[PDB]
Amino acid sequence: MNPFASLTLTTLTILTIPIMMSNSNIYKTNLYPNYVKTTVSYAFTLSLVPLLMFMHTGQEMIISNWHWMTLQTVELSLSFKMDYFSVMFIPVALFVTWSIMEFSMWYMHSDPFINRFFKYLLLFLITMMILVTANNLFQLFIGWEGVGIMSFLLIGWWHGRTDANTAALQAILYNRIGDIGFVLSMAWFLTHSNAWDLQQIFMLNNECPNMPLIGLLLAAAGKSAQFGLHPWLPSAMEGPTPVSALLHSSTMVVAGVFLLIRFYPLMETNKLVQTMTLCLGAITTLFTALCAITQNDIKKIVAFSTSSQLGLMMVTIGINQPHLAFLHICMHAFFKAMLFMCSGSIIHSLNDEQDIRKMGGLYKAMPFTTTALIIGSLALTGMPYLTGFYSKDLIIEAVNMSYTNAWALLMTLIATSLTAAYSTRIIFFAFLGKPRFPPLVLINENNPLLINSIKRLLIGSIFAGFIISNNIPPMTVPNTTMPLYMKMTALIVTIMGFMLALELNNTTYYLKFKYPSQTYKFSNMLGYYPSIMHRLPTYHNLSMSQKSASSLLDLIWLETILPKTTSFIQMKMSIMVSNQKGLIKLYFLSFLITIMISMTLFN
Amino acid sequence: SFPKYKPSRLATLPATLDPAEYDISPETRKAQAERLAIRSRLKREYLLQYNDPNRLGVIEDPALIRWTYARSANIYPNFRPTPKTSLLGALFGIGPLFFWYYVFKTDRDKKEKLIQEGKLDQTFNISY
Amino acid sequence: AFSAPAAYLTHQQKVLRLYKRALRHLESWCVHRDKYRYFACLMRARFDEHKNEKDMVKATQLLRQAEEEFWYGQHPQPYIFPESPGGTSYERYECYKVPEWCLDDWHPSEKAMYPDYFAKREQWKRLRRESWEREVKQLQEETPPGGPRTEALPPARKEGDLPPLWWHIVTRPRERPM
Amino acid sequence: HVTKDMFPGPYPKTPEERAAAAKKYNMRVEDYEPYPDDGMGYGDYPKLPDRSQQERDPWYDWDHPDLRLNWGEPIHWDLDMYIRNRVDTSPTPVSWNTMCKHLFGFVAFMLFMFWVGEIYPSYQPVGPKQYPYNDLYLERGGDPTKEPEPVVHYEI
Amino acid sequence: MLKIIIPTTMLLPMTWMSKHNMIWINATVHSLLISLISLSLLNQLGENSLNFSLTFFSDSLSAPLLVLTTWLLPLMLMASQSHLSKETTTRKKLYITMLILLQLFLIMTFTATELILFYILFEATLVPTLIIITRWGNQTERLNAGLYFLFYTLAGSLPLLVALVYIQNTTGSLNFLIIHYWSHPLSNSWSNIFMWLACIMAFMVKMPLYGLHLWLPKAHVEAPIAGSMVLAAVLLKLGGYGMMRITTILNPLTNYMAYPFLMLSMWGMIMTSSICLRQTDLKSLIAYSSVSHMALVIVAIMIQTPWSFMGATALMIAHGLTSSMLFCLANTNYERVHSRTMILARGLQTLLPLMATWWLVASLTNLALPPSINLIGELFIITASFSWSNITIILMGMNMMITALYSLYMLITTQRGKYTHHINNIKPSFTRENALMALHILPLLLLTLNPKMILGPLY
Ligand SMILES: CCCCCCCCCCCCCCCCCC(=O)OC[C@H](COP(=O)([O-])OCC(O)COP(=O)([O-])OC[C@@H](COC(=O)CCCCCCCCCCCCCCCCC)OC(=O)CCCCCCCCCCCCCCCCC)OC(=O)CCCCCCCCCCCCCCCCC
Ligand SMILES: CCCCCCCCCCCCCCCCC[C@@H](O)O[C@H](CO[C@H](O)CCCCCCCCCCCCCCC)COP(=O)(O)OCC[N+](C)(C)C
Ligand SMILES: CCCCCCCC/C=C/CCCCCCCC(=O)OC[C@H](COP(=O)(O)OCCN)OC(=O)CCCCCCC/C=C/CCCCCCCC
Repeated sequence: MNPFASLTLTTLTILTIPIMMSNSNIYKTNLYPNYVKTTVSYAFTLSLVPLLMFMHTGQEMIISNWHWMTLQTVELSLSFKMDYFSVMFIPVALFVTWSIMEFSMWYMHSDPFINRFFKYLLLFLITMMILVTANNLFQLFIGWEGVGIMSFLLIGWWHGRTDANTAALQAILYNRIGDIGFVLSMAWFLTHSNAWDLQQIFMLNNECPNMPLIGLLLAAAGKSAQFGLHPWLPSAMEGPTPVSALLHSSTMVVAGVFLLIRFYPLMETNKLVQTMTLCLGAITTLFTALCAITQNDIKKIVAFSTSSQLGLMMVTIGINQPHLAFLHICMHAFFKAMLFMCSGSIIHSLNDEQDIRKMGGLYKAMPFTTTALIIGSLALTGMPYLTGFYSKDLIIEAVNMSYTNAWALLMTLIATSLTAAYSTRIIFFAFLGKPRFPPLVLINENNPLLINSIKRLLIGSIFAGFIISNNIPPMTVPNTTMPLYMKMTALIVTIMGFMLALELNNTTYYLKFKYPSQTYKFSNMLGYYPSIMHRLPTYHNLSMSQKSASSLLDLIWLETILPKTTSFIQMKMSIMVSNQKGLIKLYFLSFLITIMISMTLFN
Repeated sequence: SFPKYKPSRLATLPATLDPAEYDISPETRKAQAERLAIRSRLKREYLLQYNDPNRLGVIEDPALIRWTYARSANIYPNFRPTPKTSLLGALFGIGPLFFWYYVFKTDRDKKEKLIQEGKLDQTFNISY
Repeated sequence: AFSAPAAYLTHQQKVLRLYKRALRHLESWCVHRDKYRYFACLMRARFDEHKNEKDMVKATQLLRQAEEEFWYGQHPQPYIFPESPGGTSYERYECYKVPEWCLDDWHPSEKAMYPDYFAKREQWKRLRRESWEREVKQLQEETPPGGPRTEALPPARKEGDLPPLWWHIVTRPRERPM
Repeated sequence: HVTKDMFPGPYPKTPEERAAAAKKYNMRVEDYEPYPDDGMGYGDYPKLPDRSQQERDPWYDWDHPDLRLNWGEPIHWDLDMYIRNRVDTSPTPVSWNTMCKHLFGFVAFMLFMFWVGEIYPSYQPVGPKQYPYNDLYLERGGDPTKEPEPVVHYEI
Repeated sequence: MLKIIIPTTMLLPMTWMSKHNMIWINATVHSLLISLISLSLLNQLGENSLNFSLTFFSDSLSAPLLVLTTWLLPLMLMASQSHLSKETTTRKKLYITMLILLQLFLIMTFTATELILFYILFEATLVPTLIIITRWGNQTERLNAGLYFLFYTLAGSLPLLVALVYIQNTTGSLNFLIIHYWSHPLSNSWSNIFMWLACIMAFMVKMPLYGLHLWLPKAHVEAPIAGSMVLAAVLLKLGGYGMMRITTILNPLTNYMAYPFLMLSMWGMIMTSSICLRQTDLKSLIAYSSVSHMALVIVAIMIQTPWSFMGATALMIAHGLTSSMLFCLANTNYERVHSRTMILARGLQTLLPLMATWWLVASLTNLALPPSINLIGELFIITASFSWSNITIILMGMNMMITALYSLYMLITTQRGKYTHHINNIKPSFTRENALMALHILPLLLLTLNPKMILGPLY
């Protein structure tokens, strides 16, 4: 009976079986990672069927299967939404996870706890599937917190390293800052709309007020690492390369953008929140690209690229184009995941070297990673007919052909320029010059796992944009007419960025040296934001937490008021009363005094 | 000449930029010698207690005991009622309470007035 | 890291350390090898000009002034080796470093495996028990009165003697235990 | 195994007790400096410099390599705030004031230009989008029993 | 109700007539059997209550608390079995007798059809706890902690007895059923204001309120592991149960009256969560986290809405289990290290991996990770407060963030990093400790499947 529901629940269910078998004997053998990888691949090829059913018919469904607790009028149930977004995002995420695990079987070959690593990866995948398929706000919050906790665990994978623990706590802190707005949104929706269910919320909110949308925007900014709460995403590179390639690049970090996409019927009916989202996305993409164009760590550069892409996604959201932002999510997953595969291959081949100053000629020394990175950089930049072109070109056209802010449009164009800039920076400083690695050459790629995992995402980043764009139904009005110069704005900006950054990098061979300027220092230290904001508030908090809350009030004044005052008063009274020298003279004089006082007072 | 680096509380002076280190004197050298002598005596005691095979227990650290005792149990007996202590305690223990009371009282008064006149539009509000 | 520190740093130690830091930061600035070689030789030549200077006050004037210049152009993001205290793999494998005495707590069924290892460990334990008893007296007699002045330990001087306080230096887990 | 005299006491006033307290905390008399004698119960605990643990030498063989501390050395009052997992005081290549002003300046400039762009938006040389049936009245909200004002859209 | 009370009474002769080396086995088995017997009470009705007799009744607010109180005793026995090893048989029997008497007093307290009987048992629970704290305590400050714990409670509760006898003199009955059906409004008068204060402050002191929370760190730090467990898990919930029971008579006076308490709790949760960040002690940190959670419960009770009451009940149960688990973990560390300071023993995940997993789960459930019942109560109380006022959320937001911080801080200081080189007496974790943690944690993850079972009478 209508196999859509059975298949779309079976994928998620079979995604959980290795977690059940994690206590079995297979978990103690060396075949566990292959078991998990095969399970993920079968889940992907099984979830491909509901995608085909949607493409044929446009069939949509809600599955509210298990009834959880019901409080008064409100009903809470295990409900799954399998809308276009869910049935479209699930296959892409499963394919990316399959490639990531295939790569990780080789990248984590010498890691003693590799079964636990694979288990951690599968748990994150399950939680993200829960987040994507959620129909009510409570299940979505469950996935929201689960992905954050798995990210905390995976970032601090090497728990003997202080900086990994610091980065994990940073991620938790920023995610809780977003969680504040998430909880505000949940509370407002329950109080005013009387439900956490998606269907009820859309129905009873024809003109959504500011507060729930501001809460949703705060949560999205927290989880997507916008300018206010950006540094945790670059700081999350402390984890293993597969963790950075799966979670912090293509699947987890689009959680905020996906959440804002989920509530697009209420986003389109408000004009202020749209403006805030647009401005936040523009400033985030600009600042992150500006920081990226000057970094030396390849992982940092690519993470800043991811953050800039998230900013571009929220720019797309702010101009009331949620479906196009979803398409951007799907394409960016492919090509940015493959970009991290290439980066991790380079890092592993250079004996855990991440600085680009110690990598020179790799165009010929290692060709397959070379062509994969070239194709990924071309797709990111937006080459016509490439995967990037289908989404990013429409992004540029829609931002240009809309009643938006002039400053936001300018910042988006500059962000595109800087994207081209750091792309050519990566290529030039990792691939073209003379070798700069230590003399003992350990460069090797002849491994089936790495090659197959990279080439699958290569086929994806070549053909997925074309096939998906021509297979999905049309969902928005096109900009079918456009000035010729304004149609070519994206290409001319990209080529200008290429040529200018190439010229600026080509002057490094010159035998002339000068000290850096203030702009370079500002861009290299991340706008000085991670310095001040990670030293001024925390100290000012922690000191207070010891000086005022702990010692001044709790240890001293609260103690002075009730217990110490009582002790002192009772001690003084006892000393005064009991200090009698035993002279009956004084006793009987007091007796006479009280006798006469009683004779004078009580009658 | 080059622009000068200005130290702050959260960004201290660099080790190699202190004017004090370049001013060397026999008294300073003797001070450093006795500092390193104390450090080496403590290190020798710790390693003597550390290496021994017979010992099978945590080595007790008097410095840690002093730190914890001073942080926790030595505060009140050394307290003295002082204008600084009085004003800081009164502020940090009373001001936030009255501030939040004022804020919430004003909010609830506004809400109560709006519900009395009825221009609040509480449709679909059934759970509280 | 292995050697004991000194009570102070001499002028030549300071100039050598400044030379090391400046050359490393110039290598960080000059990505390519030929540019780095040219500028490093230019810097070495500049450095050697004041080599035969005898005035101590002038000597103090030199390098400290250079240090301010070094601080101005110190390449805010210098290159750091992966295992260095600022590297990206500084403490990656500290979580795999398990102490040796933990083996004393293994179940006998676990000690049934690897019997030769535990026999050699027993020989090591016997050697430690004898050597420590010798070392206590040796260090007591060799230490200067009033407490040690420098945290450096003397070597063994007899035939059957072992270096004092050797057990926890020899029995380090490994650099990369797993 | 710690005795009564080994615990912190009241503030030192005389040089003899100052020297005795300096001896208690295993430091020099000249290096010993208690906190200023106010109401807060610092008592007789040394005021070590407010420098963090991150900028301590990472090559010295500490007894606690992760915390960068030695066994018998005195402990800073705010140690748990400086544990390399928290706020640090390591000097930066750029001065604190320059970063603050530069950071503050960048943020302020961005806020002002976004406001200006809100004041001066961008659009196209076009009129508003036109919709067929009374500006989609029946299927945007409904209310068919009101018969709103009809609108005819201009043919050009 | 006697089917639970009589076996608990029979626990005493069984313990005292037990063989010298079979007390722990006999006590644990029969305590678990009594806990199983207590499970029958959970099947509540949507109607009035389970009125067994004139003296005792059951309610879906009383039933989860009774089940938790019964379940806590085997855990306390297993935790106490370790450090009482070098102790004479008579004193171990006395310890078990005190635990049994505490359970009996709590069981009679939670049913308690009449308010004077409730007060008598509510204050009878005080003696066994005081004796346990001041007798089998390690440090020399256990006497001062016992004095604080006794006198805070009695100063709070002495006006309550006068208020109760006055209320019975005026109304004519102290029975809960009669009081609920015959409740009449209290006029806003000075005498009524002082009657409200006398009725409320006794339960406020035991939560405890932020102003009156000083006794709790002393009592928790100085008590043995069983004492800490019973204080954090059950004894703190007595104030919340008393407030929920006695608040019915108080209206409409509660609205004006509630502001001083609402502000104190909303600021004190922030203050105590921030205090947790700078602590050198595990037990003190857990105590302050308990203070923050109970401040939130105070806010929920004072708002006095249905969602508030359900959230308060769920949060009380979840906090009891979580805090008992946290104290058990800290005690397992202390029994090896004998220091009870976080910064000394470090990197315990490398040496004890399963115990580190238990630490992670306990810190996650203290952090209120969904869909755990901790977050269920958290979210219900937060929503009720938002409906009460849209500004409260800001404070709540801070609280949540701060909570997570110190939780993971406690997880990072002791489990992650590098193990202290000198400590070598860290033996592998015993089966008893792992069983203790499993028996602490499994009920939470079972209850999250059936939240309505702990949501109180207003479900
Ligand atoms: C309407 C007509 C449309 C056509 C328009 C015109 C077409 C193009 C014309 C070209 C225009 C300029 C393009 C060249 C950019 C400059 C590149 C350069 O020379 O850098 C070297 C040079 C210094 O290099 P260095 O210190 O020696 O570094 C040593 C080695 O090179 C170390 O090198 P390394 O190996 O470590 O790494 C190399 C890296 C390191 O290089 C860097 O340091 C990068 C830093 C500067 C480049 C960033 C430019 C992006 C500008 C956006 C700024 C947004 C507003 C920010 C507000 C700040 C408020 C304070 O360089 C790169 O990778 C490439 C840099 C990025 C260039 C590629 C894309 C830029 C072209 C797009 C710009 C706009 C066109 C949009 C297109 C759409 C059409 C509308 O940079 C500069 O001199 C800065 C020039 C411009 C900076 C503007 C900010 C000045 C702010 C001063 C205060 C203003 C008052 C504020 C008051 C506020 C109070 C409330
Ligand atoms: C220390 C840690 C915390 C401990 C617990 C603290 C919580 C208990 C505090 C009690 C809260 C307030 C008590 C009385 C509130 C009544 C409302 C009053 O504040 O408002 C005005 C009252 O005005 C003035 O407040 C009059 C009273 C002034 C004298 C009270 C002392 C003020 C500060 C003392 C605080 C010390 C508390 C602790 C004692 C040990 C309203 O004016 P009015 O319409 O006319 O009176 C209405 C009441 N009627 C109808 C019964 C007549
Ligand atoms: C910190 C707790 C909060 C304390 C707030 C106030 C503290 C200052 C008060 C100090 C004690 C004052 C003692 C005298 C109070 C007199 C109140 C009174 O008599 O009202 C009784 C009232 C009406 O009297 P009638 O004459 O019978 O009525 C006929 C005419 N209408 O009847 C009652 O309600 C009796 C209830 C007893 C009142 C309680 C008295 C004690 C104060 C209330 C408790 C607050 C302090 C709690 C201590 C906290 C420590 C944890």
